[PDB]
Amino acid sequence: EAEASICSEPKKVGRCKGYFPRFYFDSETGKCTPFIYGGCGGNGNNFETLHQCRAICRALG
Amino acid sequence: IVGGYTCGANTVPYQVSLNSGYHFCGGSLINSQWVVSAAHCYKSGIQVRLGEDNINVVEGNEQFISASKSIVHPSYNSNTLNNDIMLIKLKSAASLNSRVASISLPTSCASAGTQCLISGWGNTKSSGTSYPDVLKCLKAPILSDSSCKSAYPGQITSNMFCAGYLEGGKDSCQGDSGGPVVCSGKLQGIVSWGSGCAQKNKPGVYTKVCNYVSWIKQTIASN
Repeated sequence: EAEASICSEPKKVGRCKGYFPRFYFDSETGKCTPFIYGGCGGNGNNFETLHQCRAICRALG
Repeated sequence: IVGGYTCGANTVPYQVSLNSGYHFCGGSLINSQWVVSAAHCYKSGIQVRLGEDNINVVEGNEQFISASKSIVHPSYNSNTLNNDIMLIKLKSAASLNSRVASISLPTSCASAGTQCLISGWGNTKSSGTSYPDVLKCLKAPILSDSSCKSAYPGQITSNMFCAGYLEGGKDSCQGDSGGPVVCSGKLQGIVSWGSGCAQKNKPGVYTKVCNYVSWIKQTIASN
């Protein structure tokens, strides 16, 4: 079964300048990856834990 | 803070750290029991850390105080970031000393060209991961409303101002949100947003504190 479309969305820090540790699926490296989210205007490719990211988007690389 | 300098221990005694098991936003002490921050920094069970320099090392002179109330502006809009301001009441009044002190609120709005001090523990680079241990500082001028709107078409409200440098290289960044912009000894701005950090023609955008002084006074008076 094909994965959700969110796995294809880009990393989006957004405009806000908070420090919110999150995870996103990097479609270039093919792995769930930590990033610092700003706190507003994010997309669906934005998870609170590594497992939550991996459950939606499994490693390809 | 990108392109700034090490403030020096406790040289910005109104600067606080908001902590949720880690530093996530800054804030400003405006009286012994109240802190001003950004609405997008709202969390439950916030611990306010006062008198900090090195956020990663226990010095012994810090004060940790739990938030008892956190109140965002009733007109805050998370999509446009209009009214990006929040008040945090401390469970107990902070002990005031040379390391923990309140910053005054303005009676009038500051003018373009005024040099201000912006501070925080945010990213010190415009990409990657370059987070400081100690508090960073930046001197930056308020930019004209016209240049702010040109930099961010259709995004600047009457409750925002730009400050910084159109050439890039010097700005606030992720981790600085909620922190102070102080001009002539008055809290004129709150670190809010921008397109990235320290990018050409993309200066930092700040909540216009002079527009909220009356709301602050009444909120304190009713809580």
